[PDB]
Amino acid sequence: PTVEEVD
Amino acid sequence: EPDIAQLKGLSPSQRQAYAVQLKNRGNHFFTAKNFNEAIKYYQYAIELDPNEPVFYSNISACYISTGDLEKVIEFTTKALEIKPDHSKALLRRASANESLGNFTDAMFDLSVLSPMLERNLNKQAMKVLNENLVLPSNTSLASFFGIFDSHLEVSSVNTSSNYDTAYALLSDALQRLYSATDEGYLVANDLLTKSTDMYHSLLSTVDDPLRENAALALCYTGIFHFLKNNLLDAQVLLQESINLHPTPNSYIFLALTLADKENSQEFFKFFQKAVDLNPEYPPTYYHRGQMYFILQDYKNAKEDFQKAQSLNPENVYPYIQLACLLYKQGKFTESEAFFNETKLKFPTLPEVPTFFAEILTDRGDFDTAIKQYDIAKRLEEVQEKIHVGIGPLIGKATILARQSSLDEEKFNAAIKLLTKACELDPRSEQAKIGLAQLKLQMEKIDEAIELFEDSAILARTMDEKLQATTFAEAAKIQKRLRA
Ligand SMILES: [Cl-]
Ligand SMILES: [Cl-]
Ligand SMILES: [Cl-]
Ligand SMILES: [Cl-]
Ligand SMILES: [Cl-]
Ligand SMILES: [Cl-]
Ligand SMILES: [Cl-]
Ligand SMILES: [Cl-]
Ligand SMILES: [Cl-]
Ligand SMILES: [Cl-]
Ligand SMILES: [Cl-]
Ligand code: NA
Ligand code: NA
Ligand code: NA
Repeated sequence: PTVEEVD
Repeated sequence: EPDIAQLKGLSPSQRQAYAVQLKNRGNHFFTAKNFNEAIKYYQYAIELDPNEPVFYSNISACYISTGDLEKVIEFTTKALEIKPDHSKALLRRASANESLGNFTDAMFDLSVLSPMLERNLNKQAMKVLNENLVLPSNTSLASFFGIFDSHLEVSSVNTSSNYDTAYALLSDALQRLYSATDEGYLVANDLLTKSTDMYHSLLSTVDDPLRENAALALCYTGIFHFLKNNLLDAQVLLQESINLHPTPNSYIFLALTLADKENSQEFFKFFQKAVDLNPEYPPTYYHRGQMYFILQDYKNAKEDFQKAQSLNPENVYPYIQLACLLYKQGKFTESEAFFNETKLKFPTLPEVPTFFAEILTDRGDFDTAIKQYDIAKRLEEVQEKIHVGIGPLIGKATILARQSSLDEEKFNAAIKLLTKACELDPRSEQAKIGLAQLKLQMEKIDEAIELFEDSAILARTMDEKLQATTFAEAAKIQKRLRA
């Protein structure tokens, strides 16, 4: 959802 | 561990099925802070569906976490080749570019994505200012030199030395200075620097007329440095001038050179020394009063300005400050009455309607202010010397540009006034920046950038130099987005 997270 | 040779030979849904599996395994490792395993599985998934931007985006998150900035750029760029609007890939690529100090690229991606932009803009401004690292406007110089008695200043050169071969050049310099003309200041600056160099050579047999002459060249070359914002240079020569022949100008000038918003005591101390050297010198009181004025000490400002006024009643400037004090005290009628009595005594002087125009503007009486600006400009035109310069053009343009909120005459009127002002006084930062902002509002980005850039060269302080460059760097980014 934000940048420090993968998808 | 996946046999990616075999997986490739599977049906299209099955290969899809495996990329999904393998991506999630990578996500597991990323979360376990095992970034080399993460990257390895994402590259596996890429072999099975090269079309999915999330694999590239996930891999760049890994490299954000290891510090490999070049790799972040490559992988976010791969994500963005597929899908130019992928938000995380734009956010991550901007971040790596800020880290590489590629601030314009950072700003571009952050703009496309749609405080961070601020930060890169500010870092870009300082970068260009540092890579990049001139006398003030004729308007400012005529204003500075306005209080001085020019005949007294020019006659202050001693003709009686038996060795002084610089004094005729110095007298030329002073004569040019007090001519209050464009050529006059340019020639003055040249001749003063040359005079100082000759005096330094001469000083190193000598007599007391040469020494006083030398103190005079150093004093005025000193103040030219201050005016150009070379503060150490100014202090050096003014101290030298003091060593040779203390004078009230040297102290006044060194006080200004050393002015200190934190603590005023040294300033007043210099001014006492200047007073003792000549209690009857009007610029001493006028300058000290300007400081009390700046410090809002209105009682003391008034007494100093009355004193300068009584010692030289033919200078308009003490009258003006006295009228301005009544207005800052909240007595507008008394101020206006003092201006009118001052205009009666100096009916040819554009100084009076110019400063009164500024008070009218401050009260929000804009139409009267413009009328006063129109008068001052006509009065300025008829004089043989510079008095107020392009101040009435800028005064009137600022009001018209503001009032036009779009009022398309008013706006065009302001443009032509500022263009005129930039032509008549090319070294004016204020006229350029003022024009630059209007050019930018007209979407004249190329013209605006050049204006901001010249203004940065012309600005005195770091802070002003950096404000100008910031405006220019912002505009270059807007130009790139539109490109
Ligand atoms: Cl791209
Ligand atoms: Cl970027
Ligand atoms: Cl860049
Ligand atoms: Cl002489
Ligand atoms: Cl001049
Ligand atoms: Cl100079
Ligand atoms: Cl002496
Ligand atoms: Cl204050
Ligand atoms: Cl006066
Ligand atoms: Cl007048
Ligand atoms: Cl830029
Ligand atoms: Na440099
Ligand atoms: Na003139
Ligand atoms: Na100016």
